[PDB]
Amino acid sequence: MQQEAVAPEDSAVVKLATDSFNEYIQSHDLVLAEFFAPWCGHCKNMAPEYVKAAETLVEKNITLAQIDCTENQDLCMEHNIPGFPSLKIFKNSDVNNSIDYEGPRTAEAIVQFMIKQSQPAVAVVADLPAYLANETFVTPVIVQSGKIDADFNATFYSMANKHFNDYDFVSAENADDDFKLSIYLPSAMDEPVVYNGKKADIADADVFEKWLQVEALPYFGEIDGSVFAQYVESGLPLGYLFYNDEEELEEYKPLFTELAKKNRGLMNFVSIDARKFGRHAGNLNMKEQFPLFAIHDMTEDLKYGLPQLSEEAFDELSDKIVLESKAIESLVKDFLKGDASPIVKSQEIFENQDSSVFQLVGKNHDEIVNDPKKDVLVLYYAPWCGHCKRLAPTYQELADTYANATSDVLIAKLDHTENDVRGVVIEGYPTIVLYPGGKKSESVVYQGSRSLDSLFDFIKENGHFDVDGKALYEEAQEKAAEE
Ligand SMILES: [Ba+2]
Repeated sequence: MQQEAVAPEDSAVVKLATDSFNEYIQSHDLVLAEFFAPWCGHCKNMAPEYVKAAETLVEKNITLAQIDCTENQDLCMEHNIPGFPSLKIFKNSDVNNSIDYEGPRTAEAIVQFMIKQSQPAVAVVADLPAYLANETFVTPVIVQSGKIDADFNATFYSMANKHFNDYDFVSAENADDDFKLSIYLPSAMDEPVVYNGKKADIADADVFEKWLQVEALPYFGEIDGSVFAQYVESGLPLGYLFYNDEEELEEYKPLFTELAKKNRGLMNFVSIDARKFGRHAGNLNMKEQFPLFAIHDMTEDLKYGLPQLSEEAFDELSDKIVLESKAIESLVKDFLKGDASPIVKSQEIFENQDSSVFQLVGKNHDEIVNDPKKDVLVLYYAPWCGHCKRLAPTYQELADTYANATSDVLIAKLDHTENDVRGVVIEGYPTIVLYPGGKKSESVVYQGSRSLDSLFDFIKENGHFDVDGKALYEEAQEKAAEE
């Protein structure tokens, strides 16, 4: 048959239900539970890999279970299941400590993650250099060492537990040395980042958290879903190097590792695989032309990057693209100074056609919307949007009402899907803002039905020129009656 989400009932996988779950978790110390619905295609896509991991994992006295939520709603509510599939790890035979699996749903990724969960949250050692030399680490290593006080120790363990799948935690206690808290980063293992001893402070878990959010990031690692939130959680701008092959990345690693060490505290730098993630470039409003270097200020949502080819030039490009070191270096220091121009996404300005409705792009938006001789209505839209299309004939008859009788009003539309705009970012579409004047507040976002009269009255009531479009509409109608 075609592949189903439920595992074959004779496999290593264990079927768990409302009345059997608790007894099962609390007699088994490490359990991966899949909360699924049979109608779910991603649940079907992963079943073969789930079974293949469950097999590989019997060996280790670690269970993989399945709960079908369409039959176990009580259970799915109790575990707060948001969607399918949901993979939860129950540890220590306790149905109240679970964590989410968020990694690749492949057999190999699932067995690796589950074996890790059997390992202690803290490595308790005396010989620390042996420990650090023996393992090739892929994540930062958080080490407490020296004379460790009880209060800090509790915080440390609590963090080891909370951050179990983010960092490795080591306790190298030595009552003859001064306390240290250190981070070892994978590229610079012979050179820890040591906390700056407000020691009473660092046993506060918030102080501890904030320190980690910034300091416990590779200087120049690879970004992806598993780790993106960590870069966002630092609170700091993100530099992206898009690369299209590992040999090409290897050319940029030394410069970006230096730039990263230099500006650690100020921004981050990540490598990002163009083959896997080229798409993301438009998200940074860059062209998909790699390698590329861009900076995203996430807090401000401004985007910056190094100039690229026009799409014409690029399509006649017989050469590898190179980013010059100096241009990269230049943009970084400019960005961090405040000198550096964000990139604004825009369609080509329209040659424009016989509509009274002005079609704006991100390029020409401000000039026109700002102009003090106005009252400017802008409809922000997407063509992916029924309601915006619904409105079209109303928006057109509103534009015609004014075009006929006055120049004191501009009625305009911008496709937000294809054009950045600043200061006016309501989530959905349609969104409508009225710009009355360059010595007038904008704070006139429209709420209401998009009815013609609501819109006429809006412009009338909140417009600098008090243009009474209703009256004016009534006029046209009588004059059309040859009157
Ligand atoms: Ba002791």
